Amino acid sequence: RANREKQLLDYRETYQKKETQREWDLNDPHWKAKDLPGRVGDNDPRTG
Amino acid sequence: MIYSDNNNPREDSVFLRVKRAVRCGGVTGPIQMVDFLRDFRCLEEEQRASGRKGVTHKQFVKLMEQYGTKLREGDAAYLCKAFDDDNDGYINPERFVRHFTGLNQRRHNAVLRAWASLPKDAKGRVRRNHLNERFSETVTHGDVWGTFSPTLCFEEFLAFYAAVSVEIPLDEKFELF
Amino acid sequence: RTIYDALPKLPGFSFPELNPPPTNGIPQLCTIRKGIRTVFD
Amino acid sequence: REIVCVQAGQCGNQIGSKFWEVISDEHGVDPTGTYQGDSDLQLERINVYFDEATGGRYVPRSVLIDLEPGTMDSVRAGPYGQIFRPDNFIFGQSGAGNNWAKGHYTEGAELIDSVLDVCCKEAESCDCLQGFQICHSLGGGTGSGMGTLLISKLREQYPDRIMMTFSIIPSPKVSDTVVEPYNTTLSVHQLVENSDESMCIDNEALYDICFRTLKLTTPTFGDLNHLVSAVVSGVTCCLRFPGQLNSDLRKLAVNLVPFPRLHFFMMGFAPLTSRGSQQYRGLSVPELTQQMFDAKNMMQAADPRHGRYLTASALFRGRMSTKEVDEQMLNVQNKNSSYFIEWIPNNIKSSVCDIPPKGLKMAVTFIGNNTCIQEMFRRVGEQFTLMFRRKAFLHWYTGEGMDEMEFTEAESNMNDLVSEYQQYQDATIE
Amino acid sequence: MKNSVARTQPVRKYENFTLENNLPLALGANFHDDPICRDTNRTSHTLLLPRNVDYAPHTEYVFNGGGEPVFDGWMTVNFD
Amino acid sequence: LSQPVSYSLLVLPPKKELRKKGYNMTDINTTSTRVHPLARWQTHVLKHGATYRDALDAVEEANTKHWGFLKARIQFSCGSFESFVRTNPNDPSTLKGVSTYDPNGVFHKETLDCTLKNRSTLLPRLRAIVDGRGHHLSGSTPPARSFHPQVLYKNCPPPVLSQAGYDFTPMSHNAFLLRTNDHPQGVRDVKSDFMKGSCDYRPRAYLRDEVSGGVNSRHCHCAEVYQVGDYTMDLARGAEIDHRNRTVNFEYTKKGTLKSGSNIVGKRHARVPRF
Amino acid sequence: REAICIHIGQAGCQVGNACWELFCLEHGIQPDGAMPSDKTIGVEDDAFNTFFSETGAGKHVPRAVFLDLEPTVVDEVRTGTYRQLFHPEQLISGKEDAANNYARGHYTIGKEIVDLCLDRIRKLADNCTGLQGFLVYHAVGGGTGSGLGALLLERLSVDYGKKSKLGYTVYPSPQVSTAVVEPYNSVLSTHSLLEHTDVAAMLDNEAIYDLTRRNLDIERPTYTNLNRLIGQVVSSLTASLRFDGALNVDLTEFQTNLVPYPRIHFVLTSYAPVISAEKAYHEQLSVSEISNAVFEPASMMTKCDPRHGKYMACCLMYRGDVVPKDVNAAVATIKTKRTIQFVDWSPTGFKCGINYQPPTVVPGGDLAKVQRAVCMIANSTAIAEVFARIDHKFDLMYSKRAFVHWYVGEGMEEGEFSEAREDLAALEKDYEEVGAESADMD
Amino acid sequence: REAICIHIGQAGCQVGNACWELFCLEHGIQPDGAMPSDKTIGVEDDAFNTFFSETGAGKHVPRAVFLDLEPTVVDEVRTGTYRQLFHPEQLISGKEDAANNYARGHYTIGKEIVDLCLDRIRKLADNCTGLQGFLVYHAVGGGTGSGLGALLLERLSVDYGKKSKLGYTVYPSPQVSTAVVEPYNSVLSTHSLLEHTDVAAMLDNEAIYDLTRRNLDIERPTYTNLNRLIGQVVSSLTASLRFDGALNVDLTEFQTNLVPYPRIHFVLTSYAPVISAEKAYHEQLSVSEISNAVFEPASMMTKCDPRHGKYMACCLMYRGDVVPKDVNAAVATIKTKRTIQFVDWSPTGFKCGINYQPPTVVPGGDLAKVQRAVCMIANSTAIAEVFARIDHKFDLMYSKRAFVHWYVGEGMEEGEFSEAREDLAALEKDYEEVGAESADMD
Ligand SMILES: Nc1nc2c(ncn2[C@@H]2O[C@H](COP(=O)(O)OP(=O)(O)OP(=O)(O)O)[C@@H](O)[C@H]2O)c(=O)[nH]1
Ligand SMILES: Nc1nc2c(ncn2[C@@H]2O[C@H](COP(=O)(O)OP(=O)(O)OP(=O)(O)O)[C@@H](O)[C@H]2O)c(=O)[nH]1
Ligand SMILES: Nc1nc2c(ncn2[C@@H]2O[C@H](COP(=O)(O)OP(=O)(O)O)[C@@H](O)[C@H]2O)c(=O)[nH]1
Ligand SMILES: [Mg+2]
Ligand SMILES: [Mg+2]
Ligand SMILES: [Zn+2]
Repeated sequence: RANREKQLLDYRETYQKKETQREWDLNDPHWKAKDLPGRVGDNDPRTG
Repeated sequence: MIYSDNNNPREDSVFLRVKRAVRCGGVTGPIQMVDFLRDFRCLEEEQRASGRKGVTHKQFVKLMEQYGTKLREGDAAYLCKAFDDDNDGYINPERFVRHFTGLNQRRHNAVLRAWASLPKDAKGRVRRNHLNERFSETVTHGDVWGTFSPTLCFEEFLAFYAAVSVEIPLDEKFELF
Repeated sequence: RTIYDALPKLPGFSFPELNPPPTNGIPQLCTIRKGIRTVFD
Repeated sequence: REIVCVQAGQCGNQIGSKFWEVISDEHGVDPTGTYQGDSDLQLERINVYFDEATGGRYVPRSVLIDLEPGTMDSVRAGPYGQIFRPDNFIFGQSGAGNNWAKGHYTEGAELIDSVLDVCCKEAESCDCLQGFQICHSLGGGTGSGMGTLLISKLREQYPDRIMMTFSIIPSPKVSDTVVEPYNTTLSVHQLVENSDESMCIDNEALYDICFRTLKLTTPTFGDLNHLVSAVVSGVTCCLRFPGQLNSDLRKLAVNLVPFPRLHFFMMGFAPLTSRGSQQYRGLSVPELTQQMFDAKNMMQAADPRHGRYLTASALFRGRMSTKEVDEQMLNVQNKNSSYFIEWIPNNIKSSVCDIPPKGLKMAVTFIGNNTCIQEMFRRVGEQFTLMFRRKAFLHWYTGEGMDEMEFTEAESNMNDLVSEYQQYQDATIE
Repeated sequence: MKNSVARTQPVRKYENFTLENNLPLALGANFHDDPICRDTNRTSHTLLLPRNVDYAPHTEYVFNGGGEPVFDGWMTVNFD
Repeated sequence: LSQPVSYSLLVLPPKKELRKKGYNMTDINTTSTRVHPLARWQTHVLKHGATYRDALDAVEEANTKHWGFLKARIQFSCGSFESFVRTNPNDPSTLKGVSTYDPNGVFHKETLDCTLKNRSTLLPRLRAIVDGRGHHLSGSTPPARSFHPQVLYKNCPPPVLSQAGYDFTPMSHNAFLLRTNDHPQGVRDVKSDFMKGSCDYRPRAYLRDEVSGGVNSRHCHCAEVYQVGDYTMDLARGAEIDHRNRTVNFEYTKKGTLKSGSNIVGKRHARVPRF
Repeated sequence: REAICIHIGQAGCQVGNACWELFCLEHGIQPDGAMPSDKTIGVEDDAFNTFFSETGAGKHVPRAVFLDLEPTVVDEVRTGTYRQLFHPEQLISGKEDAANNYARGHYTIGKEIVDLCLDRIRKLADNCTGLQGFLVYHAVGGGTGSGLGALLLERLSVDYGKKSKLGYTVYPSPQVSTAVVEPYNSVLSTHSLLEHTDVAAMLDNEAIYDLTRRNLDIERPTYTNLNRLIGQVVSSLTASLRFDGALNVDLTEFQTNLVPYPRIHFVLTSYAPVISAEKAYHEQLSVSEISNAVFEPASMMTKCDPRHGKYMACCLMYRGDVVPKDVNAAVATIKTKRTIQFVDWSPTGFKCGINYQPPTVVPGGDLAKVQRAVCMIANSTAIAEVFARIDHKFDLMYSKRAFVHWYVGEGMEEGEFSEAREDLAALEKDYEEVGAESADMD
Repeated sequence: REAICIHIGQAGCQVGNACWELFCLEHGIQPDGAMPSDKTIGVEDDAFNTFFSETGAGKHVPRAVFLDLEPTVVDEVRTGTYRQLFHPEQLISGKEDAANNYARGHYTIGKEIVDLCLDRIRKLADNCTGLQGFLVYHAVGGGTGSGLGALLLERLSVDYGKKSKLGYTVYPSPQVSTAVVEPYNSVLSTHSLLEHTDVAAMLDNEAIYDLTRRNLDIERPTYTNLNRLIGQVVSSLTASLRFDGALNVDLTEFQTNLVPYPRIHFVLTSYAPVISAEKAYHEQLSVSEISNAVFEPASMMTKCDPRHGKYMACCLMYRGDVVPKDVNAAVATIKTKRTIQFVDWSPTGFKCGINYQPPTVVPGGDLAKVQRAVCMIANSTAIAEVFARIDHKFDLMYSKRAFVHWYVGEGMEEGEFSEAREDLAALEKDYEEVGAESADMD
């Protein structure tokens, strides 16, 4: 029984990492650091 | 099932599918698993020789595809992040080896006892020719002799007998076997 | 045959997890069909 | 002298599986049905619980009934499940829902003819028929309704045999089902008329057995059902092995029941002891007798100190002298004389059987008839009156079709039973 | 207890015991109660913890003590 | 009420066989209750529609059927029976039965008064006081509605709500306040495992006004005195308890229903302040 | 053995997507409808049968219908990952929505689609041999969920008989809101739903958002998280049919234990080990701790406080490695508490169930992996506050006839407002009277 | 066996860091609570259980909550070295402080935060099987420590009832001072603490500064030194629960032996071998020397002189290599002294305890290593002088209502100042009356 729960802990530690979750792009800290402003310069392709 | 019961809590569904693919592909399945471990070791040795600290994600998924894993959308990145500890695009070898040859507590102790029974020499490593004649009439799974590269170490032993573990659904029967 | 089952059937001498079931499902070995009961194995 | 068993509902089928494991072990029957025993003494009375099939095989004289096959499919899939005759499984297509009226009136009457056909086929095959033995819970739905239906039909059809029941009854502290008082009251009303002798068990008492006496860290229902299978197989042991002072179910009934309504008994089994303690105490008849009367070892919540014993019976298994048995039963009656009804000169019957269960040097099973059982019925009647005044959940039962007069009759009859116990407790010679 | 299930009652030494050293239990000679003779002072709930056992079981228990001539005519006589 | 289910018969063997065995034809009449050594019991099953009348007719038919017959017994479904005997032996047409036995005669006779007392007590309580729709009858209306502050929290502290820890509408929290250490009458001391008994955690309001000086600060309003609606609740003024946290007094209505305790001490006549 | 799932409208289809994702992963059916390569006739493998049926070629297909009036969500299912799993006939879609009007769904648009739904359900029910109830997913706040859900439950109730109908229902949150007309639709839905459902389980998105903030560590949750929690609760309740256990519980047992009077069928639901992987390593998760968890109102998936009422019945489902003595000890400890109160006419307040299969873990999920869990559904008088708060908002709006011309134009008499409001007033009075102590009633 | 620790505000959390450092190092739990990769259990024995509980995987977690209204100190704990030891729920932090206002802590803000604290403490108390009291660390000079500590003790006293509550309290020093409004908060605290605490131990920083200058050799002490001394004292008092000994002392025995009348529960504390490493090798440290040391006022951790009053009861805890005959001879010699006086109604003035475990040595610490130590808590009438000086300073400020508008603005009636001042005046008269000789009253 003791080794059973130890292996369960191993599973939790290795497969359920925080960045693995599907909704990481919304709950990520530093999400405004990795993104770009609305317009960059005067030749920004994104500004249609 | 095997990844949902309390008896084997370390198992995961997608990694189970990967192991199923590498075992049932194609030389029987346990031989393929020993070969997979050997290729992983030689690849990491070559990378250490070059000057890079480990196998990357791209060649890892390339190796998986080479052994015939029909992956899906997002599972490759799932496994790459699962075995990346420092989060730097590299695969940890010890964690992958521990998970690849994983087994239950009872089965692991049975394998350890069996390994401790056989004699060794030099740096803890066995030879085929010394013991093939002694155990010829009692080894039903003759693939063990094919696993020998006439030498073999504990990691290949554990990988081989973890491969056959799926055929025996009872732990006691596995131990007696 | 083995030390795990070489004990008499008395209370306190049973160790259930030593013989864990490989599966937990319910088979359909007991059906009605159109009113004709089948206890097929 | 062969007994036919009936197992009804989830509790009954689960306890039955463990019972037939214990019996198959004692007679050395492999789960394939092949005899693998190690003494002729095992074979010469195998007929008592097994019927003889033609080749190398034995078949067990049991009828399995349930309203949904889930439990039956689990037991049939179990390690001993193959022994049971396929034709002996009787099932419907929808559950009892733990409701007495559904289990008794709608699916009960639908199945009961096929159950009676199987019971008659099994009974008329016997060369001489002993009583029936039934296991069921009283708090459930199909157990209570179909068990009491079948009991009533068998009492109409076999009034000269013995009717014996093992029954699970609601704990005083925690309920397993919300509607237990109705199902319990109606079932006890049916049983006190129909039954000859009935044993009652609280799961809470088995929990206290497990925690205090055996000190098990992680008990499972297999242990509780093993304790029950041990006592059930012990009461009949003298029927099926030689001994110095034979006994029989009818002789037990004749010595235990003073008046026909007073037929509810407590049970216990003695050589229960934790794995740590066995080094501290050798087996002997005084030790067995002391455990036998300790309320810690009794399988009901009521305690003997609030009532009096009318009668009791002890069945001993093992090689022992009659002098110690007789003198122990005398000493216990003399030392505790205030707890024994004084207008009966000797309350205890003893019986001795030579062959103990495997791996025990000696064993005894205890059956007791004590007036303290009236407090349990009083508690159930109180909870029934609390529910009925407010018509609690009543629309289910009334929607199936029952008249309320049934509820008032059953409550009144049970209340008269508690009063009758109270009057005989406080009776005097004058 | 609600701790890990792998714990077992510990092992204590209690050295300098007169009864183990071929000596009488004389007055004023109870050295095994001196705290300097113990190896630890940590109190452990032994009344709830189980004991440790190591053995090779028996694998089996005994309960019993161990323990053509057809006629087709042609009658022949032999005096053996 | 009950109906017959079977009739029992006691007969002697034929006259020639009785003479062959060697027993005397006469001297069968005696005042003792014992029977002849050669008399055998036999029983028969009546049909469903059988009554007392046709059962007695069958008994008379058996009486006139054959020689060697003086005993009869008619068994009912309630377990009782009555016997029929010949007033004059070896003479037909004098059959008359004077007996009536049931297994529950003395049993019911001896336990009579207690049974009537308990029956007179319990049966008035079983009368329904609620309509089948779950509604009270026209008589004995409750004095107040259920969800009122003093009715719902008569003997229980009201919840406290706060915004801490929540983003939307807040929710209250459970408390650790135990109940009185009361056990059912005649039940063994049951512990499935180690339970937290209520003998400890005895409230500090026990004997506060006697061994101590009582409340000496207004901080009792923070955790002990509550303003529920139009009344006041005090946790120190409830049902009396003993030194072991057990209820002392039990009260009943006219019809015999247990009445719960009340913590409501007083009514606050609140008025809006005006000039 | 079999149960049929009916998914209605937007919330019900998206929750259905999460449920069938979960049921596939728990049984092991691949997204292309295939058993894994290691399963054969070598061992007895039938547990799926409660939720799946197999074709003669051995493909699995699930016992469900998806109902919507707008195409977009079902077209997302048709174009998604599970395209090959579902039979195309099962995905039924209309042309245009019910525009938050109950009247439009019930009278104008659902009457056209309803006969196809009954024909599909009949075609499913003919391919069964032990159907034992319907599970229904819908929201009562929107037009098609309310109107077509009511109409379909009425038709099912006429065609079928003596069959249980269990609803999982998303009610309008007490201050979070999505549309102006929510009170009218919720009142008219609850009026139709009152007569034709056996037990109704209530969910509120505001409570599950609070639970995902409080228990999980998610700052910005979205509906997929909520739907995964709902899928876990439904899987826990239906696990008793599918796997071995000590005490099984058939769907008919819920109605017998939870409903004291035929109108009093609304129940609270909660789930214990809602916990993140990082918290899971700081704590043991024993039976008594999760049993204590299911009774806190912070664990509930509906925004109501049970301290403002009295419990009548509780049903506790344990799954995983649990021993009966611990279940008994836990329930006995709860009973001692003084802030938990039961009506005096319900002395035997508890029903128990014990199943051996622990909850399954989904690759992208946020719940930890745990060996045991407990789930609760309970009946309590506190629910009267939920109806009272909906009714106050209805009275406020109807006092000015704020929107009635829409409802009258799409085909409904104005009288139906007064009938429904009077029925809800009577339901409020039932909940007031039932909670009155018997000693005061004499 | 088990005890639960509650740490409130700044002093209580900072003293908690030193306490848990010591208890970890004394039992042997690693600062992160894990174990080496090859072991199956981190330690062989259960003795830790009084202060730690282990999960089934063997991680350790401690039985404590940390309560603060400002985040900064708890955020320091969250980012420090012991990050992995504590469960994150245990570390509770608000948004903004109680701003040195008792009224702000008690009425406005602590009233909001208190229910989370009670829920966490309940979750701890549910995971216990022989709880025998609460230990509380706080300062009465600041706003949140005073107001929330009082409010929480009141709620605890209602919910848990008879269970004992022992306080370690930092009172305002008699001439060192840190804030202007200290008298109001200390008076109102003492008013609440009188009804709702079983024993209260009082500490003053000025005494520990004097002790660290004379005995230790520290020119520039800081709060970490004082907190390590406090942690040592708490470890000495709780050692009787955790290790083998000749005469054990359960936490319930202190209240029975030390408190003669229900208001007379404030006790003085002192510790004997507070000594530096350079002095320790110049001197033997026998039992009689440290027993003589504990009665000198240079050893005390509160700035009061017991020669100006009378003792009612003394409790002497000895730990280490001590023999009972020497303890008896020492106590009889102490009893002989003429500057030590007992009230004539208390003839049997002493309680003794003797434990075998010597005090632990902390890697960064400043105390020497010693084989034995003794710790005393005692009840004496000299304590009346501390209250008289606080009350005089309160009277000086209150004569002009110098600051009252803050307290009235944060929610308190002006009447509460006058009420508390008469209660403390009555406590002064109680200490006058209890000290009157019986031979004088005839
Ligand atoms: N939990 C949960 N709630 C949802 C989901 N989708 C919508 N809701 C809620 O349900 C209500 C909206 O109901 P809808 O399902 O959009 O209404 P509808 O069934 O589409 O009705 P029509 O608009 O007429 O088509 C709002 O309270 C939403 O917050 C979902 O996927 N999960
Ligand atoms: N011995 C000791 N005293 C301290 C410590 N920290 C603060 N104090 C003293 O306690 C008093 C200040 O109380 P605080 O704890 O700062 O007050 P608070 O709990 O933060 O209350 P708020 O200011 O409203 O947040 C002063 O007398 C300080 O000298 C400490 O770590 N050790
Ligand atoms: N001792 C024991 N009690 C059981 C077992 N199975 C169920 N019970 C109890 O019996 C009651 C439930 O009755 P049940 O058998 O389900 O009634 P049914 O639905 O009519 O078959 C509850 O009190 C259960 O605790 C068992 O295997 N052993
Ligand atoms: Mg829509
Ligand atoms: Mg501060
Ligand atoms: Zn206060």
